[PDB]
Amino acid sequence: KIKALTRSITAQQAPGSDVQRAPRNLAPELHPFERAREYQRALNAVKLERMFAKPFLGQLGNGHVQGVYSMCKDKNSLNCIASGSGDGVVKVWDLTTRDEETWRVAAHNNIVKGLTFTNDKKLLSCATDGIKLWDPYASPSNTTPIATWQEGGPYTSLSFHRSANTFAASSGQGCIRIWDLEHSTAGQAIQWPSFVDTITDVCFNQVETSVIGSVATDRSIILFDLRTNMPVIKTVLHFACNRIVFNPMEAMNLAVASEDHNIYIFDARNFDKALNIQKGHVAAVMDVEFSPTGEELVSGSYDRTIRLWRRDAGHSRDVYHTKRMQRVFRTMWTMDSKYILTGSDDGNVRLWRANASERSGVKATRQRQALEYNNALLDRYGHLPEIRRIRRHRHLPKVVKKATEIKREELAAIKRREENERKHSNKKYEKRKSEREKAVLVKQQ
Amino acid sequence: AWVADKARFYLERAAPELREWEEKEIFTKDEIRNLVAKRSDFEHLVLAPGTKPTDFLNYVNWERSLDRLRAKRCARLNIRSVTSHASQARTFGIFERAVLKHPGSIELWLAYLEFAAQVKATKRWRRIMTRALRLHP
Amino acid sequence: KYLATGLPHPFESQQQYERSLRLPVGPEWMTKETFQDATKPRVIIKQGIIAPMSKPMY
Amino acid sequence: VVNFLLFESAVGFSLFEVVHQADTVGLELPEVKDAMKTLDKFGKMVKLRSFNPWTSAAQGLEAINLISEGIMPEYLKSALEMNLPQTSGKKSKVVLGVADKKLAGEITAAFPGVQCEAADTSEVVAALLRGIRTHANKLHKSLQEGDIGRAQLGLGHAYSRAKVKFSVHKNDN
Amino acid sequence: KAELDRIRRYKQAQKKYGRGPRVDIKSVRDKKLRRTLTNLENKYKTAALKAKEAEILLENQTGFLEPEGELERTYKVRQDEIVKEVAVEVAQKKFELKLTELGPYTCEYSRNGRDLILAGRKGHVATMDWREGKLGCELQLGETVRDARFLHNNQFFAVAQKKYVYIYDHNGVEIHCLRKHVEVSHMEFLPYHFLLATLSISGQLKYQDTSTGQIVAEIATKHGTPVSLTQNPYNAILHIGQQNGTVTLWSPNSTDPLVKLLAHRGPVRSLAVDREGRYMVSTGQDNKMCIWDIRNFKEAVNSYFTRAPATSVAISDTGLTAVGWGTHTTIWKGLFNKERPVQVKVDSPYMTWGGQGQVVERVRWCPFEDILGIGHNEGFSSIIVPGAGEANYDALEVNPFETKKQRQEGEVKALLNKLQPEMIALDPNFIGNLDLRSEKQRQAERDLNTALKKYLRKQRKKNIIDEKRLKAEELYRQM
RNA sequence: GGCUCUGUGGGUGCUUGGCCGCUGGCCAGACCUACUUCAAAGCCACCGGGGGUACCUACCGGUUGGGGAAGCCCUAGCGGC
RNA sequence: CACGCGGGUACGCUAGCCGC
Repeated sequence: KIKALTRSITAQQAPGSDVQRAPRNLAPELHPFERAREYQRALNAVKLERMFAKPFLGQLGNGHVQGVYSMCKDKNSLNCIASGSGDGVVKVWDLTTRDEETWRVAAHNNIVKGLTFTNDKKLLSCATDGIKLWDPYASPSNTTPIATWQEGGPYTSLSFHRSANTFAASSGQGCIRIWDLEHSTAGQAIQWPSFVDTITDVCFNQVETSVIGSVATDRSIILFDLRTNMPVIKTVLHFACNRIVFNPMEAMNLAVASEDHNIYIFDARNFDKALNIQKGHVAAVMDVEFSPTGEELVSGSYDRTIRLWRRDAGHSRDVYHTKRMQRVFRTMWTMDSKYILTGSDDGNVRLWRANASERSGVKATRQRQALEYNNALLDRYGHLPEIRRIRRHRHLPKVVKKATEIKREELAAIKRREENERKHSNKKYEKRKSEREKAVLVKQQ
Repeated sequence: AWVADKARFYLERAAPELREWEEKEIFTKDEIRNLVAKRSDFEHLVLAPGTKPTDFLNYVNWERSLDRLRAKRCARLNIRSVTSHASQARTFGIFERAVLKHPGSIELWLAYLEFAAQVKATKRWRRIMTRALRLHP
Repeated sequence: KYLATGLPHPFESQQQYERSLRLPVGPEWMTKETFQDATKPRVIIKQGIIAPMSKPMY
Repeated sequence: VVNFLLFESAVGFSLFEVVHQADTVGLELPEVKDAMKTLDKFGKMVKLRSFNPWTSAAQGLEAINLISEGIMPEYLKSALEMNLPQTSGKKSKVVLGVADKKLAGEITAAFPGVQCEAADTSEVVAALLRGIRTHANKLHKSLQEGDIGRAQLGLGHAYSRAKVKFSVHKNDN
Repeated sequence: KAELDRIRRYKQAQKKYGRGPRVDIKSVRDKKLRRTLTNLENKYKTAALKAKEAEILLENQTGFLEPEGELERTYKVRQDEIVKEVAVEVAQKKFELKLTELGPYTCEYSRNGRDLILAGRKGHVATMDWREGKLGCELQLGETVRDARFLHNNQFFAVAQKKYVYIYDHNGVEIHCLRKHVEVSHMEFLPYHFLLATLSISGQLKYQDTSTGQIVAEIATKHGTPVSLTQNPYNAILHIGQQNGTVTLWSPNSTDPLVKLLAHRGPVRSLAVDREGRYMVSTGQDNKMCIWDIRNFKEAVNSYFTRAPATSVAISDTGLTAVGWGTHTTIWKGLFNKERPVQVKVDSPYMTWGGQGQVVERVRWCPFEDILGIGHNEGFSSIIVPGAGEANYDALEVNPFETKKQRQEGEVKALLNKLQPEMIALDPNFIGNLDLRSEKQRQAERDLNTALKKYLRKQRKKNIIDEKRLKAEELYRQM
C-alpha cells in the first residue's frame, strides 16, 4: 500500500488567480526559538520606537509677546483653544488653521490669570482687574466685552460647569463665588468660614456635577458642594499646591500639582492617604491635566519640561523639552486624547503629541497589527536589561540632568539621616509609615 | 493582496464545525479534507481583487447546499445535536461582504433577500430591504 | 544579560512569573484569531470628542 | 464629528456614511495627507450609503440650475428624507457634511434635526469631501453605469447653453 | 459521558501546544494578581485549544507504505515497485546523476529543498534546481573540496577548499575567501542565528557571523582532531564527535564542552539529531549505533549494530532515519517515538537501498519531499521513500515554492530577527527567567561541630587573623 | 561524388569475473537487531606587515565561599594532619 | 423560551395536539 506525498504548485497558486496561497502549520517543531525570536523582535521594537519618537508637531501662530500664563480649551468643540498672555492680550485659536489667530483682544492691564469657555460659545477671562466676558465668534468682530465683574476681590481662576451656564471664580479673599449666567449679577460667595489665604485654583468636577475642588496657599485643598452651598472638607498638605484637577472618567479621583515637585492622586471620599504619588520633576509642577480618557496625565513644570504619565505609573512615561521653550505654565490635552498643548513663558503655545512614536491617520491592517504586536511584545519583555535601558534612555537638558542628580543625592542623604535616627532613637519600635500616608499632614472638617 | 492572511480567519472560524462533524460519524476524514479544500478555494476566490457577483453566488450556493446535504445526512444517521446555526451565520457573512463589495448588483441583492426570507429572518429581511432600497431607489 | 534581574512589580513568585509568560505572542506560533485577541490593546481610543461620562453605566 | 455627508456629481448625488472619522488636529500632517491620497486608506473612512441618479438630462440641468443658485431640489429633499434618521434636534442630532453653505442652511431649515457642516467653513469636511472627489470614480464603480467623463461633458454643455441662450442666436454654420 | 471527548481534547492540546505545565491560580494571594492571572490562564487555554482545533485545515497527507500479507515485509520493496505504484510528479524525482571522474560526491540541499549543491572530492562543485532540472552553477575549482554547504538562501554557498573556505554567489562568482578558517574539514550553518561554524582539522571551531562578517568565538576543542559534526536544530548547539569516542556539545559562549556524552569505543563516525531536539543517533567505528534522549541526557535503548562503520546518518522530518554504511544505506522507521516514555528496539529496517558497488559518502533528506539523496563515488542518486518528509510546511518559516518577492521579504525579515550568538544554551527558552542570585541580593538590600574544624584548617593558612576566626577559636575551645 | 558537423564501439600502459553484511554465498536473494566488561596515554597542528588594547577569549599568578581523589598517622573513628 | 423528520386540526402557505 504505497503512497507518497505529492505537492502540486496548486498549493501555492491555484491556476487563474494572483493570490499567493500561504498554507500554515502551527506545530512547534516547525518554529524554533520562540522566546528568543520574540526577544529579538521586542528589542527591534524598542529601537524602532526610540528612532521614530518625534513628538514635536507645531506651534500655534506667531505666539504671544510675553509669556502664556493662562490657556483653556473648549470642552464641547474640538478645535477651539484660547490663550491669555502676560501683557493682558487674549487670543482665540482654531486648531485646524494654525497659521494665524482667529480673534485677539487687548483684554486687561495685568497678566491673564484664569480663562475659560462658556458652554454656549463665549469666553471668560480673569485678571486682577476683574473678570470679563467676550463673544469671539460673531459676524462682526467685537473687541469690547459684553459683561464685566469687579466686585469680589482679586480673582485668580475660572471654572465652567459641564452642562448649565454656571461658573465659579476663585478669588483672592479666600472665597470662591458662583455665578449663573443670564439671571445672576453678583453671584453667591462660598467660603470656608474663617479663611484668609488666597484660593489659587478652582475646578468643577465634570463627571459629578456640583462638586467643586480648590487649592489654597495654606498648603490646603478644600471641597465644595454646590447643592448645599457650603464647604465640605479641608486638608492641609506639607507643601503648597499649584493646581487641582479631577478625573474625567472616575468622579472621585483628583490630582494636585504641588511645589513638592509632585503630583498627588487623591480620593475625594477618603483624604487619609494619596492613591498615587507621581514623582519625577526637578522644579515645581505648574500645571497638571488628566487625559479625557482619564488614564494619563500631562504636567508642565517650572523647569523646562513636560512629563507624560500613566495613571498607575508613579514615574515618567515621557519627558518633552526644547531649548526654545523657556518655562512651562499651562499644559492641556486636546479632546482627541492624542495631542497635548503647552503654553510656555516664551509666549509660545506648542502642540506636541502624546504617544510620541505613534503616527495618526488611517492605518492599514498589517500596519496597525505590527504596531499593536510591538506594543504587546514590549508589555511582556519590557523589563529585561537591554530592552529596559534602551526604552528608558531619554536625552534631558544639562540643567535638568544636573539638578536631578543633585536631587537624588539630597534625597538619599535625607533617607540615610532618617534611617540612622530610626535605628538609634526610640522610633525603632514602630511600624514604618508609608509614603502615601506621609503625603498628608492633617485633615479637618 | 493580503488574501492568504485575510482568508485565514474565515477558515479558522469554519474549523470547529468540521471538528464536530469529524467527532460525530457524519462526514468521514477524506470528505472533510475535500470540504476544507473546497472552502479554501472558494475563500481565496472570494477575497481576491478582481471578483464578481456570480463568484459570490457560487460560494453562497455551495455553502447552502452543504447545509442541505448535512441536514439530509443528519436525519439519516439520526442525530439531533448538530445545528445549522453556524452555517447560516457564515452564509450571512458571505452575503454581507458580498453586498459590501458589489452594492450595485440587484441580482445579488435579490438573492440575499431570497435567502433571508427563506431561512425565516423577517427583521433581518427588513433591514436588508432598507439597505437595498437606499442603494437602488 | 538575557536573564531578568528581578521580579516584575505585580508578580510574587518565580514560578508565577516564569510560568505566566510561557507562550509566544507572535503569528508564527498562534492562530490568527488568537493573535488578534492577544494583541488587542487595553484602551481602544477612536477619534472624536472624548467627553467625560454623563451618567453611571453600571 | 461627522455622521453622513452629501456629494453631488454629474451622474447624480450620493451620500456617504463615515466610519472612523478623520483626525482634525493632524489635518496638515504628512501621514494623514498620504492617507487621504491612497484609496486603500480612505475607503476605510468612507462607506457608500445611498445613491440617487438622475432620470434624465433635463433633471440634471434643473439640478445644477437649482444647486448652483443655492436652492435645494425636491428630490434631494426626498432622498434626505429617505436616508437620514428622522429626528428633531431636541435630544439627538445628525451631522451632515455638505459642500456649500447656502445648501447647508437650507437643509438645516428643511430638517431641524440635521446640523450641516459646510466645506467652505470646516476643514475636516473640506478634506473629507476633497478625498471623495479624488476617488469618486472608484467609490461608485459598482453602480456607475458607463463613465463620468461624457456625463460631465454633456452636462457642462447643457448648463452653459442654458445660462447663455446659445442656440437662439448662434446660426451661422 | 459526552464531555469525555472534551477533556481528552484539552489534555491533548495542553500536551502539544501548551509549552508549559500551567499557572497555579490558587496559590496567588493578591486579588488583582489572582484575577489577571485567571484571565491569562483562560486566554492561554483557549489559545492552545484553538490551535488544536485549527490543525484540521492542514492540506497534505503524510506518505506511508504498509505490508498487506503476513509474508510480505516492508524492506523487500523495490524502487521499481514504488515508482510503478506512486504518482508521476513524485516519480519524476527518482533520478540518478552519473559523474564518475571527479571524486566521491557530497550532497546538501537548501533548507527549503529547492536547490541542491553537490561537491566532488577533486573539485567539481555544482548547484542545481533538481526538480526543474536547471543548474544554477557549475565550477571546477582545481584543488580538493572538503564540504559544500548552502547559506541562508540558495543564493550564497560556501565550499571548504584545501586551505580556506570560500563563499560564492548564485552564478558561482566567488564573493570572498575566509582566511581565518584554515584547513576546514567540517561546516554547519546555523539558520536562525546567521553563524557559520567550521571545525578545522586541528580541532579549532570558529563561528563566523555571515551577515556582519566577524568571527564571534574561536573555541579550541582541546582534545584531538574531530571526526564528525552535526547541529541541533532546536538549540543551535553543535554536537561534534571526537576520536576517543565521546560526542561533545559546544556553544559559542563557553570554551569547555557543555556536556560530553560518552559513546562508542572507537571514534564516532557520524551523528544525527532530531529537528524537535529530542533524540540523537550516533554511529561509531565500533560497529554499533545508538540513540540518546537529549532532553534528559541518557541512552534510550540498547545499541543497534550496523554491519560496517557507517559513513553518514541523517534523520528526516518525521521519525525516519537513513544510516549509510559502506556501499548501501538502510532506513529505519521507529527508532525514537516521542510519545513513549521508554523506547523499544526495532527488529527490522524500514527499507534498504541496494548495494551495487557504489560506496556511500553522504546521505541527506530532501527537507519537504519524500525522497532521499545519496551522494556516492559514482555521483548522485535520489531514491524515493514514502514515509519521510513533513507533509505540511509553514509558509512563514520556510517555503518550498518561494517566489522572488517572497524570498526577498523573507531574507530581510530573517536579517532583522537574526539572533545574537549569546542566546544559545541547552534550553533555548530561558530568555526572561530569574537571575536568582540577583533577586536574592535585591530582596536582601530591600529588607535590610564537623565543619567548624575544617573552617580553621582552611583559615590557618592565610595567616590573616580576622576576628570571625577569633570567635571560631573561642568556640573550638568551648568544644 | 565532395566538404563540414554529429553519434556509437574499439584503441590510445601487460590480457586473472558482477555483487555482498566476502575462508563463504548470491545473482528470483535469505535472515533482519543481536552481543556486551570495566570511557579515553601524552605532544604537535599553516591566518601577510607595523601598531592599539576598552570589551570577549587563551595562558600565568592570586582572592572570597563551598568541595573533597590521593599522601601521612593513630588515641580506632560519623576520626585526626 | 423555541430552532431537526411523521401523521393530525389546516395549504397556490405554515400557526396549533401527540411522536420519531
